[PDB]
Amino acid sequence: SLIETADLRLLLTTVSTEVEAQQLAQAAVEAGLAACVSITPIQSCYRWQGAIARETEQQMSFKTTVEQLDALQQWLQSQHPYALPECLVLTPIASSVAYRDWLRSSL
Amino acid sequence: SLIETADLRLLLTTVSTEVEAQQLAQAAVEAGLAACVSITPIQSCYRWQGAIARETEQQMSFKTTVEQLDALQQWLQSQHPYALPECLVLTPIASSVAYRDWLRSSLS
Amino acid sequence: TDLSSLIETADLRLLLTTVSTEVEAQQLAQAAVEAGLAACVSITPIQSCYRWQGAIARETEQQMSFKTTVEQLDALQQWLQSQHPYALPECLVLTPIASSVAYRDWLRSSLS
Repeated sequence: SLIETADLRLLLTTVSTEVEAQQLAQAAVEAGLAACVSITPIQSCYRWQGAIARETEQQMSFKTTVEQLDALQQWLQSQHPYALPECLVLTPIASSVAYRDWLRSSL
Repeated sequence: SLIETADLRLLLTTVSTEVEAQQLAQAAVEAGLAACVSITPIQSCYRWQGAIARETEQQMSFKTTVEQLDALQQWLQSQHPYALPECLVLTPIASSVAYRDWLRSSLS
Repeated sequence: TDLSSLIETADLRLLLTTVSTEVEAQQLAQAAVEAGLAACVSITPIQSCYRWQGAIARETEQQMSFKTTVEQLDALQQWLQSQHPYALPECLVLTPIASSVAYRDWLRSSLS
């Protein structure tokens, strides 16, 4: 059954290469910063240093808790300190009982 | 025109194969439980069976109403190939008048 | 660091829509950034399933995500109505509840 959730978080960030995204995903799950991470290839168009840049990137979605969110975000940045990556956080408003428990238990 | 919305829902889950995702998408729409379903190939990383898994999967996003959400999650749980399905629901805070109307009308 | 710091945000918006082809998505993304209506637009290929004319349709499409502010959202949407290839576009808006300080600043500055 669905249950209201206010403690789960989805952190959305991007990295340039598939290799980095795979490495970051595995390491974040190993460190207990995220329970699950998805990687999706994307094209991004954005304003950069005055110009319009178009680039192939990897969109990452980290499934975590509010308790781990700050630490996860800091940690990701430490992995590419030269970068200014996307960093957006969503709050799911429901989940299943079982999926929320799994996610919490994972961390 | 943009309108504020409180009644629309996106339910996210994943399945293993494109075939599975297609069949599940079509059955949800035929059941009147979602107006539209998108499928996107992803790679997933999570801890399972004492190991770190990396699997190719299909991300699904079901577009529905709050009225249909419970019935959709129930039906998913019965039909879903995974022993623990992903289940995350987001609430859009705005849509267009036309698009909201289309979504709700599709689930009459 | 502003790169290392989350902050609570109520002013950012993600507008989600779809278009038929990669070419249309690339043109629309570029035009949107040039207009200053979005700071960043991402494009992802998807398949969509929905009922059309009474029957189930499956279509390949491009999912677009436009990163913008609440101040530009109304104009972005109005602009998309005029420029969008479909006569009834997908339009779903989400509100991120946090961001990094650096990303929020980059975003708001891009649309200033």
